[PDB]
Amino acid sequence: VPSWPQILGRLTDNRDLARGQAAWAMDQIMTGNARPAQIAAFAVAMTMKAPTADEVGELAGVMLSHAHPLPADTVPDDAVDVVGTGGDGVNTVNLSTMAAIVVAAAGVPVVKHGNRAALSGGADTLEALGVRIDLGPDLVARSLAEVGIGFCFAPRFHPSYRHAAAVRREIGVPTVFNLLGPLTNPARPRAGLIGCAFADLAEVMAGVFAARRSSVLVVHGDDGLDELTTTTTSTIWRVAAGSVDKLTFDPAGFGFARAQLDQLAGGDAQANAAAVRAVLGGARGPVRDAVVLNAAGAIVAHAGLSSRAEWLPAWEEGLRRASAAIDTGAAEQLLARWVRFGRQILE
Amino acid sequence: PSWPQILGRLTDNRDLARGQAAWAMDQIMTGNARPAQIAAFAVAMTMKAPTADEVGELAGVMLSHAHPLPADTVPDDAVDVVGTGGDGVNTVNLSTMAAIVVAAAGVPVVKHGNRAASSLSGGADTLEALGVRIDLGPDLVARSLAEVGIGFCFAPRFHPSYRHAAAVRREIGVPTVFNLLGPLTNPARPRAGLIGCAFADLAEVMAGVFAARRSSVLVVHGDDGLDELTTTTTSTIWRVAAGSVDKLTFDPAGFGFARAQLDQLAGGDAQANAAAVRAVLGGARGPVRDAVVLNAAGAIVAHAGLSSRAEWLPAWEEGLRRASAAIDTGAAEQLLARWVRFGRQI
Ligand SMILES: O=P(O)(O)OC[C@H]1O[C@H](OP(=O)(O)OP(=O)(O)O)[C@H](O)[C@@H]1O
Ligand SMILES: O=P(O)(O)OC[C@H]1O[C@H](OP(=O)(O)OP(=O)(O)O)[C@H](O)[C@@H]1O
Ligand SMILES: Nc1c(F)cccc1C(=O)O
Ligand SMILES: Nc1c(F)cccc1C(=O)O
Ligand SMILES: [Mg+2]
Ligand SMILES: [Mg+2]
Ligand SMILES: [Mg+2]
Ligand SMILES: [Mg+2]
Repeated sequence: VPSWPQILGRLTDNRDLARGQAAWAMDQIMTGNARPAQIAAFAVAMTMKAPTADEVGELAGVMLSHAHPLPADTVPDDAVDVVGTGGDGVNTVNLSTMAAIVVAAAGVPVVKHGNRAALSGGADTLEALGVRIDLGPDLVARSLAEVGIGFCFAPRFHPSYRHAAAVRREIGVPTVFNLLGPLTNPARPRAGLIGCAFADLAEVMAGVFAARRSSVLVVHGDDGLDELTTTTTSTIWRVAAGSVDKLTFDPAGFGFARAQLDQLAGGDAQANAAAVRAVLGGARGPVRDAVVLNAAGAIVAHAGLSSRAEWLPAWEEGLRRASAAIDTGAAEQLLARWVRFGRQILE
Repeated sequence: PSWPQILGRLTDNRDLARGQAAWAMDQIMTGNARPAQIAAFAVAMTMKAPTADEVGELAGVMLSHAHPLPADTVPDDAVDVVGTGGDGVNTVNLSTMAAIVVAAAGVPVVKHGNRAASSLSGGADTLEALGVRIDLGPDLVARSLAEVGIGFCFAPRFHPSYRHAAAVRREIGVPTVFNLLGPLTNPARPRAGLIGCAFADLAEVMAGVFAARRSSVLVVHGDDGLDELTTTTTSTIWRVAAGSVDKLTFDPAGFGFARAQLDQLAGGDAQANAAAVRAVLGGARGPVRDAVVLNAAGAIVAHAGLSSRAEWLPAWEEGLRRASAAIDTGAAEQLLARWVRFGRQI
């Protein structure tokens, strides 16, 4: 007998939902049948109760069922995502976006799910670099084939999420909905480096990826970043073979100096675009270090699709590959090809 | 102050800073809060567990927007008999019947009330079915009180600015902190009350709110879940007076009441619950009468806590004698007839 009073009452009683209940709520939300008050009540109550992997998997699966897919056979079986929840409140340079370009230039297909900022988000910085972010399925697929990277603009691919997105903006507070972006990449890559700004939810995210048998590293810098940080240690939930394994990660062990958080600070889209250019041009410093680290992490997750290689050697090769992709010019070249691809669409 | 700040604080499981609940409630009451913001606030405050101070801000803000009764029309010793509802049992209208009995005993009653939310017939629905006019404005409620000894303030008529919150309450269905506010926002502001709370955890908070007012109240929760003094088992009573609270366990067997079953108090539609009122006021004996008498006496005890040095036990004994006598002498039946007549001569 599924209804808002039943489901909200259950959450306010601090109980886990029965199977199917989160799915019912999400189909109400995605069909436009949930009133803004019902959407908001649900988002908040799920959050304060503490969502489970099963519940979030129901939310994400329903949401994915409403998303526009890419055309059949256009996403390589070994594509990776590099993306985070955002909401770390630190306003850094676009680490996930830089790492994605490096990863793709290392020869790993990247299909990025992303969006604007909620100063300058991945999407905004890409636009300032000349990249066309609002392409439909056919052209993302083409971009992926021809350039080795594509970008799925969330509003383009998840039109039915617009009711939920407006509630999110109205209430402001982070909720369980902040987890859905990384879990609803419409290209469904099976590997990724996934940042989570909320330490208490990284494990849940990992659990959802583990139920899908994805090869993923869910990461949270112990300084609060939804990225692998160089300012201190990070916690990594390693997902492979459908099991989650919690780990502490210290970059110092690979020879990385401790950086300060303000060394990674970003600005507007133009500032962040120049930061991307600096790093791809091979400039040394904390930003490159951070990009290389996150790129290596994605490469490590990609490796887990076809092996269970030892952790430390996987990382060493990951960092080497990331570093080479920059220093051979491959990463700077890939960004140029990507811009060129978007400019060809007109004719 | 902002919604992101206040909501973040609540989702972090922190009590709000002084003034923040008031800011939120005033946004809600002025129509400046989006329905999503109203719902988030209501749910987050509920799951955090509201404090007495926070609820006092909510109710106090809500009262600042209400229509008052005209000056000098509510006696100093008027009493309310009302609860949160939401007890899920769909009993007969015990508070409403108790209110009639209390007025018939000679205690001024200004009842706050509203239609049913989850039950089949709320107090207002039942009063309407009895022929009492529930839709009177401040002036005529004050007249009812002077001329009949009882008045009824219908929440939608006295709290028009609460309409945005009320609608969100309906849309989400789940009980929230807002369900506490009815009993705390009687627009006539009576200083005494028998106030039922269906939520064991929140009764204490409601008592706290009354403690900070100039009030003599019994906040009551039946240990079977009723938002009334129950006859099926003990009740917890938060006795409020002089700015403090005395929590105690109350057992009506001490006054010779037989233990009843919950099903014996079950109500039906407005016509059914109206028939139950007429039966009780006509002298019919049984579990329902017993519960009405018990709650009427509770109200009379709260009233005595205003200007009477009577101690707890003697007060109860007197309250029970008065409540029973109001029924048996026909006074309560007569008062209801008078209340209906009053309404028809307008
Ligand atoms: O505005 P916020 O809520 O803080 O989120 C900042 C960014 O983090 C996420 O992107 P992603 O990880 O793809 O991009 P980035 O790390 O390259 O910025 C999100 O889609 C935003 O672009
Ligand atoms: O439908 P529910 O949410 O359970 O509410 C039942 C009733 O409880 C409250 O009234 P009150 O204590 O005045 O009425 P009573 O005579 O029914 O006790 C409320 O105003 C409802 O009328
Ligand atoms: N942010 C959005 C999204 F992620 C999906 C669909 C719509 C929106 C939106 O802001 O309208
Ligand atoms: N229940 C209401 C109330 F208590 C105040 C204002 C409006 C309503 C309503 O039911 O719409
Ligand atoms: Mg990121
Ligand atoms: Mg980030
Ligand atoms: Mg009642
Ligand atoms: Mg009741």
